[PDB]
Amino acid sequence: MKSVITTVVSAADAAGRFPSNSDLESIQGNIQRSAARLEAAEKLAGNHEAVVKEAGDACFAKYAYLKNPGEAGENQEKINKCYRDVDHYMRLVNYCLVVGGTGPLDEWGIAGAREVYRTLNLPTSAYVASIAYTRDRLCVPRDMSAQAGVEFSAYLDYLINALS
Amino acid sequence: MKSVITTVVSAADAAGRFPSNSDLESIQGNIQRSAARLEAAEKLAGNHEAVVKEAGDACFAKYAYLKNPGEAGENQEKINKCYRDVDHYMRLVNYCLVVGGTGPLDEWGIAGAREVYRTLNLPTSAYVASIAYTRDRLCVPRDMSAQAGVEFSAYLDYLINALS
Amino acid sequence: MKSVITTVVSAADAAGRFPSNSDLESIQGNIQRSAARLEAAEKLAGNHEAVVKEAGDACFAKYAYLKNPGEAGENQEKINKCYRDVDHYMRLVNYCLVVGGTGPLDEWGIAGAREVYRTLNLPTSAYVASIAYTRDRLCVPRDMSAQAGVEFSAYLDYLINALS
Amino acid sequence: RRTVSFNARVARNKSQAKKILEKADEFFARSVTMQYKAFACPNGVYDIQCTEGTVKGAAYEKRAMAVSAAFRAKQASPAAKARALFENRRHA
Amino acid sequence: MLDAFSRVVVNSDAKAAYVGGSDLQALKSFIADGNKRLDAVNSIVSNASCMVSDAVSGMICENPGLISPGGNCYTNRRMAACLRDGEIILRYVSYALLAGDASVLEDRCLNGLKETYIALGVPTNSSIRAVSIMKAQAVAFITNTATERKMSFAAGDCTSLASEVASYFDRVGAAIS
Amino acid sequence: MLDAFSRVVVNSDAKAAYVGGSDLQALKSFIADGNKRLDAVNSIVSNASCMVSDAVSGMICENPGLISPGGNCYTNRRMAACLRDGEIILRYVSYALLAGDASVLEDRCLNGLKETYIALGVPTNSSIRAVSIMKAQAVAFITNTATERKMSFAAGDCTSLASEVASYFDRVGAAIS
Amino acid sequence: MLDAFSRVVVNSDAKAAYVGGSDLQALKSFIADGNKRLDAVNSIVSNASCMVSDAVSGMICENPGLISPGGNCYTNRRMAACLRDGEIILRYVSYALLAGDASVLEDRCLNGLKETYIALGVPTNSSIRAVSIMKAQAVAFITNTATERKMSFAAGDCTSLASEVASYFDRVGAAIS
Amino acid sequence: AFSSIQNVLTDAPLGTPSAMGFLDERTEKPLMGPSEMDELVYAVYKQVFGNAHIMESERAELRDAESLFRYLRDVREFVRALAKSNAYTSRFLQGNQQYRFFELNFKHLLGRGPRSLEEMASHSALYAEGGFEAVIDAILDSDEYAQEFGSTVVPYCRFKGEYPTNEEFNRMLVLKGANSTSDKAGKGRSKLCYSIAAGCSQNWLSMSKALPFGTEKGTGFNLISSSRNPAARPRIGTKIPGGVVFSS
Ligand SMILES: *C(=C)C1=C(C)[C@@H](Cc2[nH]c(/C=C3N=C(/C=C4\NC(=O)[C@H](C)[C@H]4[C@@H](*)C)C(C)=C\3CCC(=O)O)c(CCC(=O)O)c2C)NC1=O
Ligand SMILES: *[C@@H](C)[C@H]1/C(=C/C2=NC(=C\c3[nH]c(C[C@H]4NC(=O)C(C=C)=C4C)c(C)c3CCC(=O)O)/C(CCC(=O)O)=C2C)NC(=O)[C@@H]1C
Ligand SMILES: *[C@@H](C)[C@H]1/C(=C/C2=NC(=C\c3[nH]c(C[C@H]4NC(=O)C(C=C)=C4C)c(C)c3CCC(=O)O)/C(CCC(=O)O)=C2C)NC(=O)[C@@H]1C
Ligand SMILES: *[C@@H](C)[C@H]1/C(=C/C2=NC(=C\c3[nH]c(C[C@H]4NC(=O)C(C=C)=C4C)c(C)c3CCC(=O)O)/C(CCC(=O)O)=C2C)NC(=O)[C@@H]1C
Ligand SMILES: *[C@H](C)[C@H]1/C(=C/C2=NC(=C\c3[nH]c(C[C@H]4NC(=O)C(C=C)=C4C)c(C)c3CCC(=O)O)/C(CCC(=O)O)=C2C)NC(=O)[C@@H]1C
Ligand SMILES: *[C@H](C)[C@H]1/C(=C/C2=NC(=C\c3[nH]c(C[C@H]4NC(=O)C(C=C)=C4C)c(C)c3CCC(=O)O)/C(CCC(=O)O)=C2C)NC(=O)[C@@H]1C
Ligand SMILES: *[C@H](C)[C@H]1/C(=C/C2=NC(=C\c3[nH]c(C[C@H]4NC(=O)C(C=C)=C4C)c(C)c3CCC(=O)O)/C(CCC(=O)O)=C2C)NC(=O)[C@@H]1C
Ligand SMILES: *[C@H](C)[C@H]1/C(=C/C2=NC(=C\c3[nH]c(C[C@H]4NC(=O)C(C=C)=C4C)c(C)c3CCC(=O)O)/C(CCC(=O)O)=C2C)NC(=O)[C@@H]1C
Ligand SMILES: *[C@H](C)[C@H]1/C(=C/C2=NC(=C\c3[nH]c(C[C@H]4NC(=O)C(C=C)=C4C)c(C)c3CCC(=O)O)/C(CCC(=O)O)=C2C)NC(=O)[C@@H]1C
Ligand SMILES: C=CC1=C(C)[C@@H](Cc2[nH]c(/C=C3N=C(/C=C4\NC(=O)[C@H](C)[C@H]4CC)C(C)=C\3CCC(=O)O)c(CCC(=O)O)c2C)NC1=O
Ligand SMILES: C=CC1=C(C)[C@@H](Cc2[nH]c(/C=C3N=C(/C=C4\NC(=O)[C@H](C)[C@H]4CC)C(C)=C\3CCC(=O)O)c(CCC(=O)O)c2C)NC1=O
Ligand SMILES: C=CC1=C(C)[C@@H](Cc2[nH]c(/C=C3N=C(/C=C4\NC(=O)[C@H](C)[C@H]4CC)C(C)=C\3CCC(=O)O)c(CCC(=O)O)c2C)NC1=O
Ligand SMILES: C=CC1=C(C)[C@@H](Cc2[nH]c(/C=C3N=C(/C=C4\NC(=O)[C@H](C)[C@H]4CC)C(C)=C\3CCC(=O)O)c(CCC(=O)O)c2C)NC1=O
Ligand SMILES: C=CC1=C(C)[C@@H](Cc2[nH]c(/C=C3N=C(/C=C4\NC(=O)[C@H](C)[C@H]4CC)C(C)=C\3CCC(=O)O)c(CCC(=O)O)c2C)NC1=O
Repeated sequence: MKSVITTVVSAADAAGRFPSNSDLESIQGNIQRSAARLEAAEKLAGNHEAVVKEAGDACFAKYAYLKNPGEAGENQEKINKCYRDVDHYMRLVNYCLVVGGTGPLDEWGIAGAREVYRTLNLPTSAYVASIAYTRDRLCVPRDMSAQAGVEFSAYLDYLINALS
Repeated sequence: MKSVITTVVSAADAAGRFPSNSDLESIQGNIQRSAARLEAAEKLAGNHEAVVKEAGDACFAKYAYLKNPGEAGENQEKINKCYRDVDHYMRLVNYCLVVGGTGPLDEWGIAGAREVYRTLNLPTSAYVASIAYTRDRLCVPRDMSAQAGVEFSAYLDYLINALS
Repeated sequence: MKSVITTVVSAADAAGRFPSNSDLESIQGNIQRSAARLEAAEKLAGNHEAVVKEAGDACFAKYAYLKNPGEAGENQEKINKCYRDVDHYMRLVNYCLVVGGTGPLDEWGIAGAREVYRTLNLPTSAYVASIAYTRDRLCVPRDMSAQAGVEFSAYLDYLINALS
Repeated sequence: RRTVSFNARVARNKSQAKKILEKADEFFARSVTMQYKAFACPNGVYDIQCTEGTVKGAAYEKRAMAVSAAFRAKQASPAAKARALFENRRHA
Repeated sequence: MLDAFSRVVVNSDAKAAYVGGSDLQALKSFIADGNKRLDAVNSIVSNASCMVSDAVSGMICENPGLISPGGNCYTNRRMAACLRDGEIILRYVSYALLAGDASVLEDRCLNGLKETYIALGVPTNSSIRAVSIMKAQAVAFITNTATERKMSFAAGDCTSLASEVASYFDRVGAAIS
Repeated sequence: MLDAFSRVVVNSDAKAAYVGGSDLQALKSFIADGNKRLDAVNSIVSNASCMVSDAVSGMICENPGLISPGGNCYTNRRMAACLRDGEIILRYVSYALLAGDASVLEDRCLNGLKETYIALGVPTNSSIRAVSIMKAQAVAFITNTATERKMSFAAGDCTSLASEVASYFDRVGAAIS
Repeated sequence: MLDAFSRVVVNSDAKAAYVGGSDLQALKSFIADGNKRLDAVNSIVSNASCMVSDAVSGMICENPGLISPGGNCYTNRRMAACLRDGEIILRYVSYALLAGDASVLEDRCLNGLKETYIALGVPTNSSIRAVSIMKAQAVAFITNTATERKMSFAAGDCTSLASEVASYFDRVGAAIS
Repeated sequence: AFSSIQNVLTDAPLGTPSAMGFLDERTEKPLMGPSEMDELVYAVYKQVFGNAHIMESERAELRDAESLFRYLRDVREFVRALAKSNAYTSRFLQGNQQYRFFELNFKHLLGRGPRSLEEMASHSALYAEGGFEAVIDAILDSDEYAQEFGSTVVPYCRFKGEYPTNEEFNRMLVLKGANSTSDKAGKGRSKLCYSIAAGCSQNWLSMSKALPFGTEKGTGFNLISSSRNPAARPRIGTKIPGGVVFSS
């Protein structure tokens, strides 16, 4: 799993080395950001079913043709499965804020997803139009902290660059 | 040159990735533990003549047999090469406290030293006794700060361990 | 180039062997079949601008959202690039009838297909909306022979299988 | 990484040859158990001896009791494993 | 590779000198505004998917004979390998903005590149234009003067960080010239 | 290869639970003693070449037939390999103490160690002792109650972290048994 | 590779001759003095660790800029590589003295050595000086005229083995110059 | 066998966690999992293919050898399956000469260059008796591959210090180039071919482009010629007390 602790003890194991002073300096940076990247994950646990309900009904605002037959969401059980695959990502954005790295994003929600979304004829560019709706609707000075904004928006921007 | 920056991007290059949001936390620990390892380094720079004069004759007060015919310090340039080789070592201890990792020690002082000192009959226990003399010469409110003595006496017994 | 002459002499060169009777029995298939697939090579090279005028707008008569601003064909000059890019596929489906294989289709049109359409956000399931119209406009008696309609509709669905 | 503990393609030989001295020993077991049942009921008429069930559909109830009482022969200690080998040999 | 602290060490080891009190006012003033190095390398790699795409697509619109047959990014296998070469160039610049020194850019990227771009027929006069488009886009992300994507920052300047990275894009832009 | 932050999320993907306010108190009680953990890890790795060499030689003086002919630590080739082995075990437990999770020790070191020693004849009755020597020497260097080398610390309580690194030596002595 | 008997039969193979009694009187004296060839090479391999370290440190003595900052015997990293290299050179000239033909020194050790040294930066004038000290201390052990370390031989001249091995040490200087 | 460049100035070699998972009763390996599994696959694709930069529809034909690599975690079996692929013979066999194909097998699968003409001609003796798969499996099932890599690590370019010929280090430095080089830039023709068959050596600037950072890459060149004259007999004399002795 990609974290900030798993890098410095796999780089120590690969050279056969004890954990020296530069490794323990990097754990000290995990204590600094843990007041912001953990506080944003606390906000994305109870208000999660109102940002996932802001996104997908404005995903269909720019993408009107996905309610047409022959495209993806032509019946109601697929739109309710379209609201599942964004609750599957905001649960994974919530996990990688907690562990610090990009581990739950890249090895669960990203790996393999180029080939399922190719074969099953789902457009990736409506996920990009829906994850980025949670970016610009997010403002800092009412909802969350200052450095909780720049950690949450940097993790929405990671899988935007992975899906594109 | 194992540093904190030269390990998190030698792992970002080994998987072909960008600067991750993991690795922007590992330089946030470089901001926190700098002010104990810079202030331990600057104390060593204005006091270095006095600490290697005391460390070098801790070898020769202990080991009087080194002036025998055929031993390590048998003439005056060998005594001058003994005090050079402990002036070199604590210069690298001053370098490791700047870059924050053990990089300048194990590139310039430790790698080769098992093979160099065996061939020239220079004893390892006399090199250890000079460096272990100044490890417990450190007086934690008097000489430097409390946490600044932790950084300075981390690279010292890293060198005592790797030599022994 | 993957065709029947090169595949039997690449495998002969991989084993260090002379061309024996296995190889010569396969180029006899390049005499009995090669009379039929030049009937679609001669048909396509004099007709193609009347094809790609009519093939390309059936994508837009299936997907009219591409001319909206923010999408690909939002101006007239990228409709011309859309009509150009399908004539590359029509010139490469002409070229693969001549050598009788998938040889200049994959290394000139299909290698690098998923990469350059995802960065540019040209959706790959609307490239197949033109060529499935072309596959259903190929009528059996009037356009070409019955065996020529087989080989023309055996390279069209190599491409729409590799585009999904 | 040295010292021939590290090896490959004999490593998939041994997992596909310890079974060849094992499942060609249960072909010995499945057809020497059959050998004395070819003398117990040696014709189509069954004996008084070969009765499993008497009542109640209790043949399933012993089938639940047969397959987990011989599960408790491989579920045995290595001191108890070697007692089953050096002294059942001497009875044979 | 050497970062910005290990550059100062290998200068002083040439003198065999201890790192004194005069060089440490350039390294305490590295870490003083050293939040801003982390607070601006984040605003390259967040937009780095769009940055490589707008780089080479503007390389087409000023040299339109690249997509002619005979041109280098003509077909689909060559347009994909041109797109990932802007990814590798942008990756080793963003290492060097994180490190403070161009040591990892010059040894692991630029060593032997113009030697091999003439060996593959890559037209380097239009590959320079590929670099310098995304040079202009990166220094307006750091300055926060872009039209779209107004990323919220803290108030001050990154006028020296915008020019340190413009020196890094001119190192690759002079290497393949 | 999971650390202690990556244990609470792999207990929560089974429920597909949004990790919120319930289990985040257990990770805020990780970064409370984070500097207490870092002060505890540094004390082992500063004494690690002495911790091994006192342990392996104490195994000889508690079991003097090991250096008889036919013994397992008889010759110089065998004696170097046991010192090599205990330097790996003390390295992997110190990886586990820093991460706070035994999934760096159990996979990279303990997978297949029981079958290797019986294939080489390495007796487990002495290696349960020589692992348990440096188990008791590890809690001396954490709780500062060692006879020599009183290291410099801050005044508080560390008897939870000394018992937590006792449990990693219980994971060693279970697996090699 | 060849030895002193194989060198004769490749000379006769150019003329398709037979190695007869005219050509055999050089080979009948190679076996006649063949005890002294063996008696001379354990005069060298018995003193080979003292011979390398005296020759390398005797080159530092006449050139102290090799151990200043910027010398190519500066750190422990570079000094152990210089000590390894002079042991390799002394190993291959003990093979060549044993065979009686400098084939194996010339293709394995010396072929391509000049290009390694002008790519790594090794000074070749001082490298010739370390070989020329260990040439001079190799003729002292063979003729038993060393100032310490008298070895126990039998009486006679070994003056043609001492100049045969001096020509093997001269090929090392001619190949890196 | 000290080698002052290897774990000092380069990185550490990548690979699987241990070789003790083969002897385990209930596993096959310390199981990595798909974050620390696929970044091992990134270093096998970078090493076996050079920096070829295979596309998504060229990686789609290697799905069967990856899916076996995450079940048997043997690295020797993954390298063997990738060298019999179409993507290995369409890059290194199809448009190249015979000693160009042979000199890249020493680069991609051993991390060294060939030491001899006799070692090189025996690789073409195996081409006559089984084609190119007899060359590839004889490298992989050799003793030199076993006692340097095993099943555990990727076959990397190793600075040994104690090379069996000095010329072996030279051909290793020409074959392995700098970073961001590949194996297609010379148009099919072998780099080391003239120097193997004649017994000469390489060019100093081509070797010193590939040395690691911190190794004085290129100094030491006198401004006269870069190789040796085999026909020259110099006079090298030593001073004794009386005169100068030319022990030639
Ligand atoms: C052989 C006759 C023989 C031994 C060798 C020795 C082995 C042994 N040692 C201990 C106790 C300790 N080891 C410690 C570690 C060190 N001692 C030091 O002074 C330095 C700092 C460091 C490395 C050399 C320490 C501090 C102790 C004392 C107890 C403690 O941990 O504080 C034991 C006891 C283990 C136990 O029974 O709990 C043994 C067996 N003893 C021998 O008999
Ligand atoms: C319209 C029906 C499509 C659509 C088309 C667009 N394609 C654009 C650019 C483009 N197309 C190709 C592939 C083409 N070139 C080749 O050489 C070969 C094979 C031999 C093929 C198939 C490339 C490489 C490019 C980019 C380079 C270029 O423009 O020349 C395009 C312009 C996008 C841009 O600005 O780059 C459009 C609009 N887009 C659609 O949405 C529908 C499906
Ligand atoms: C190891 C000590 C051997 C041994 C070796 C011999 N050395 C011989 C000659 C010799 N040694 C040196 C180096 C020495 N001189 C210096 O000025 C310095 C320091 C700067 C050192 C270390 C030199 C220069 C020479 C002479 C070579 C020359 O003239 O060019 C030697 C020759 C005869 C002799 O002097 O004994 C031998 C045998 N001597 C020993 O007995 C132990 C076994
Ligand atoms: C010149 C280097 C010496 C010196 C040399 C002589 N050595 C003579 C004979 C000799 N040396 C050995 C030992 C040698 N032969 C072996 O087979 C082996 C190892 C397997 C070794 C080390 C032997 C056995 C002999 C032969 C005499 C005997 O058997 O006792 C020798 C006599 C001439 C000859 O018979 O070849 C000479 C002159 N003596 C010197 O004064 C210089 C310093
Ligand atoms: C004093 C504590 C010792 C002692 C030491 C001697 N050291 C001798 C040489 C020496 N020291 C080093 C390591 C040093 N050089 C470096 O460049 C660096 C790092 C930048 C370090 C730490 C080396 C490599 C050498 C050998 C080369 C040289 O002469 O400079 C030395 C002379 C060796 C000889 O006798 O031939 C001595 C005597 N002497 C003592 O008594 C205690 C053990
Ligand atoms: C030491 C306190 C023991 C002891 C140890 C011996 N081990 C020997 C060989 C050996 N040990 C291991 C396991 C080691 N390697 C690893 O990679 C890891 C963890 C990841 C560990 C713990 C292996 C794989 C091997 C085989 C490789 C080799 O032989 O070098 C050994 C030598 C056996 C021999 O010479 O045949 C010894 C003596 N023996 C003892 O008495 C104490 C209890
Ligand atoms: C238990 C083992 C000890 C004890 C431990 C405490 N240590 C405390 C604080 C502390 N330790 C360090 C250095 C540590 N942090 C780092 O970032 C690095 C290396 C990169 C290391 C080695 C620091 C910075 C601190 C914080 C205090 C300060 O800044 O001065 C501590 C205080 C609470 C805490 O912050 O953890 C305790 C209780 N004290 C004991 O009673 C036993 C013997
Ligand atoms: C010492 C007398 C010299 C000197 C030597 C250095 N050599 C360095 C590296 C090196 N040397 C060789 C040649 C050697 N190895 C062989 O295998 C054979 C023949 C069988 C020979 C003669 C090689 C191949 C290498 C590079 C391989 C490696 O070490 O990994 C070296 C290191 C340079 C550096 O750190 O950048 C040094 C210092 N240098 C001197 O100044 C004296 C004169
Ligand atoms: C989908 C229909 C199934 C399912 C499939 C999974 N298979 C997984 C791994 C896997 N599959 C195979 C068989 C296939 N791959 C080959 O290379 C060959 C022979 C050429 C065949 C027939 C193998 C050998 C493997 C192991 C290699 C690997 O680990 O990928 C798999 C992943 C499990 C894992 O990561 O351990 C899945 C999910 N599973 C299902 O539930 C549906 C029914
Ligand atoms: C953690 C994830 C998370 C988000 C992405 C946002 C998203 C978000 N916005 C609103 C809802 C709102 N949010 C705002 C705030 C603003 N509108 C603006 O244009 C200003 C820039 C900004 C002031 C800071 C306002 C004014 C509303 C009410 C109007 C609306 O429906 O948007 C709500 C409904 C409940 C609530 O008000 O919190 C949610 C979930 N909030 C979150 O909790
Ligand atoms: C760069 C790092 C650095 C160090 C590690 C120290 C090392 C050091 N200590 C002392 C010197 C001293 N240090 C002390 C202090 C103490 N002695 C004890 O017995 C107690 C343990 C402790 C009190 C807490 C005393 C009393 C002296 C004088 C005794 C002496 O001459 O060593 C001296 C001689 C100069 C002087 O007298 O001040 C030096 C160089 N100084 C440094 O500049
Ligand atoms: C021939 C066809 C053609 C194109 C494809 C575009 C390509 C293009 N875009 C920009 C210009 C730009 N590109 C970006 C980058 C971005 N902008 C955003 O809104 C995103 C956040 C991000 C990725 C898409 C920005 C911000 C500018 C404006 C200049 C700047 O602010 O740096 C430039 C100017 C670079 C320069 O001056 O050298 C060019 C050539 N222009 C063309 O003429
Ligand atoms: C782990 C990831 C990680 C980050 C992303 C950064 C996040 C970050 N940036 C800044 C802080 C800052 N960032 C800026 C930067 C700017 N303001 C502007 O108006 C300019 C446009 C732009 C220049 C590029 C400035 C000026 C400060 C405050 C001064 C300073 O301390 O540098 C701060 C300090 C808080 C503050 O001072 O307000 C933090 C934590 N740090 C991290 O550890
Ligand atoms: C780490 C260092 C490093 C790099 C910098 C890149 C450099 C690089 N690019 C290419 C390969 C290529 N590079 C380009 C690039 C371009 N052509 C153009 O028209 C544009 C001007 C320009 C970029 C947009 C193209 C088109 C190819 C493909 C050539 C081919 O297919 O043979 C190759 C050959 C790879 C191979 O196929 O084997 C290499 C090494 N790769 C690296 O490994």
